[PDB]
Amino acid sequence: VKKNDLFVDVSSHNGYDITGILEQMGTTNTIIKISESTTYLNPCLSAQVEQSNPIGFYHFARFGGDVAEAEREAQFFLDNVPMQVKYLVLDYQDDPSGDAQANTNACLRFMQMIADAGYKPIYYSYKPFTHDNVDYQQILAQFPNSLWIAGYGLNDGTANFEYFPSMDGIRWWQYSSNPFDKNIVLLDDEEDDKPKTAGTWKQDSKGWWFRRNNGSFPYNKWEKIGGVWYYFDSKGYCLTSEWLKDNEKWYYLKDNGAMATGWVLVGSEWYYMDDSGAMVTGWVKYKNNWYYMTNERGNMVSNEFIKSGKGWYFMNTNGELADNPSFTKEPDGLITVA
Repeated sequence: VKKNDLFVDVSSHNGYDITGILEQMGTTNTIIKISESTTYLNPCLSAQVEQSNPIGFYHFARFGGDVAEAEREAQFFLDNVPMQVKYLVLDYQDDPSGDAQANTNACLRFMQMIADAGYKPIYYSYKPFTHDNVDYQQILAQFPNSLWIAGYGLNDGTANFEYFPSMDGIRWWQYSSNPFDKNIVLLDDEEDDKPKTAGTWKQDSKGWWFRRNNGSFPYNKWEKIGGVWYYFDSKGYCLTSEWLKDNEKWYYLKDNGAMATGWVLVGSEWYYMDDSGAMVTGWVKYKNNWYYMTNERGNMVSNEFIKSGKGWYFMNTNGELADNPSFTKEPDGLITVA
């Protein structure tokens, strides 16, 4: 998954049919509960897996500050993972011991067992619980960017960045439980596959071209090189800092030639590209600010509305803000956080 992707988490609380909540959310990405303690299994696991695309599984911790109990819980969890996924989650939100270091050590032992078994461990909780009951900096020191943090705000079912939990190392954010658990991704998945560059980049007077191993070079085409998409013009030079229209969609090649995905700064304006590089039009939010972007006839426009107080103010061409808010009721557009 990538920045701003969505996923839902489920347990027996969601039943044997989750197709409705997946349709409502607009994704099949799930993290599904397997286990709790050393004896309880979510009986909906098989049904929930069949109906979705799991990106991970979770375990509801009951071990408190007991490291030996933590090892047993982790093994029970591991023994019941039904399919390969990148992530296994430690859900630590109840029954803490009175000793925060013991709780931390137990969580680290659990997460280490996950890592040793060949998965990426994740620590899930909410902010005040973590602050009172563990030392999360010790968790991050052993497992970087491993947090999945819940913070729902007013819990109205949308992601409201004003209530974004402020913690280091957050990978995912559970932004609502209304009416089911909703999540948004803050960091792309780590890529542990070092891409290969099948040739050598050459710079001449005109620009950069790519000499493939066979001595040829890409021209009039997209080509992926060392994991990154580039577009090469008719003479074999990769485009840099340029808009490109391909099959009725708009792409932006960055100053280093790489195809932009996600938010990209073009001059002084912000545009948003999906994960396939294609520009997204209409309303898109970044953190607290709203943008209405269009590309009618290749006229690229990014209308910026800066939040201040309970209003959003249009920023004019001179960088000047309206005296009074343009709107106070937010548009129902695409919400991003990274």
